Amino acid sequence: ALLQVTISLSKVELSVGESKFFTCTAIGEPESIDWYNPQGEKIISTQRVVVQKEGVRSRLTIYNANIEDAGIYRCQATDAKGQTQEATVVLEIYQKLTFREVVSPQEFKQGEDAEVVCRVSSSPAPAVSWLYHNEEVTTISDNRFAMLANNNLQILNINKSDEGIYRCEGRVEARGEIDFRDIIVIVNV
Ligand SMILES: *[C@@H]1O[C@H](CO)[C@@H](O)[C@H](O)[C@H]1NC(C)=O
Repeated sequence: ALLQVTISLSKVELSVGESKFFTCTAIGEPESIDWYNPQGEKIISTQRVVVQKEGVRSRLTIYNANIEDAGIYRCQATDAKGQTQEATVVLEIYQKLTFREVVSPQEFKQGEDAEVVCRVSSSPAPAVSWLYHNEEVTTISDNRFAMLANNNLQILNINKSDEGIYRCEGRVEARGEIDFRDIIVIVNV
């Protein structure tokens, strides 16, 4: 009685917090259509993770996704005799760029070794760059300046000429994702 079970998408990527749906189509005469999550459990509809069968189709909607929603889902149709067919879909879930507690301005006294703080996160880990504003926002090349392993900007023996606007830029190259925060750096003489 079951000709074919398929899901509209085979693979989908989404960020934590994003919502997505999938449609299972069971051509023929299914008696039941159920979904199983990556933990292997039969999905019982809730407010956040919803299943609805309508004719020979079943829709799974995942609202406000979290990392534990990631993995392979199965749609299993069953006919009246108890024979089953199934299809699968893969959900890949990542974390988009997120800046935390941005502080601006940040003040330093001339001569001290400054650390300009920037806190950005993502999965995979973000690639961070610091840039300096003039007419064009440009990448910094100066021997007193270095990005630290915690993504902050070290400025050795900070001078009044170092005062200005600094851009903390976060990138995830594999997605082409980019975001930034401009930080006013003040040097008290
Ligand atoms: C720091 O400020 C001084 C004072 O004007 C100036 O000579 C210069 O722009 C800065 N020194 C450098 C370039 O490191």
